[PDB]
Amino acid sequence: NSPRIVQSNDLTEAAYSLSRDQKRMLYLFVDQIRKSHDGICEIHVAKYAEIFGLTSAEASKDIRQALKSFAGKEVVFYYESFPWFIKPAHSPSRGLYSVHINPYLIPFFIGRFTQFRLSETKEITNPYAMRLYESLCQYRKPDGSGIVSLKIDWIIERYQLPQSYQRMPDFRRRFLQVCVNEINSRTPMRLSYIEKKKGRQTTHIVFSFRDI
DNA sequence: CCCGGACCTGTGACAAATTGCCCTCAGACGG
DNA sequence: CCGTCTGAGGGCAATTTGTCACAGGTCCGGG
Ligand SMILES: [Mg+2]
Ligand SMILES: [Mg+2]
Ligand SMILES: [Mg+2]
Ligand SMILES: [Mg+2]
Ligand SMILES: [Mg+2]
Ligand SMILES: [Mg+2]
Repeated sequence: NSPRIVQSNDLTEAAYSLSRDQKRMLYLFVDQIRKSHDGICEIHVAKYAEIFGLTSAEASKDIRQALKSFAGKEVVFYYESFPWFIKPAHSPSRGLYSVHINPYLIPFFIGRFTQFRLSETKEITNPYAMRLYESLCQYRKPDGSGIVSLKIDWIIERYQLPQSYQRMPDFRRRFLQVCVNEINSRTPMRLSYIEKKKGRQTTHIVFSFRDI
């Protein structure tokens, strides 16, 4: 009943490492850009706080640190690499931020597409669970269900999981179980899965889901 | 044969990072 | 001018995320 995010599958499937707060800002950029090619977006502290139920102070802290942490971050489309920002962010007015997204990213944002309402993701905390929920939406049916098999090496490459999750028991305990639990507790989706094996190695995860 | 070895699992510890909270004080504005 | 609503700073303890040692399973093959 809330803003409807839509994005090219190329972003859903891109390789990058962003925090929760950065991904939150990124949804509004994609929304602003889409409602129109200069790459200039803006974020208001007082509106961000209302959208995500934060105080003005903690809103200010999240934006500021998110913004300075974009520096040096890059995005790869499988491959081709780009910087997100081509100028530091800056504040012309108190409570207002202005940002310069790489105009070469515009066609990767708007294209074979993914869509969800912002209320679906705004309570998720772990950013890897946000990645997972975006990739499942890419396969959702009008009625709200789907089934998809994701390869483990591709999950590790695209979501840029940290090195110790290449050991399968650590992958299970700290990524897979936590993110399925968040989705089931924080979104209107109800998710289950099963592991596919080849010899002793586990190679894919097969996800099934329906809507509440 | 049958050991050492190369694989695989899960769990207990600890280290590093993130969470929502709390308090201070100056900016912008309007009555 | 000043009182109030903001937000830009400085911090906190409680949880979560990231890493690795060690117990305990299987199957393989040469000396
Ligand atoms: Mg992280
Ligand atoms: Mg925060
Ligand atoms: Mg023995
Ligand atoms: Mg093996
Ligand atoms: Mg025992
Ligand atoms: Mg043994």
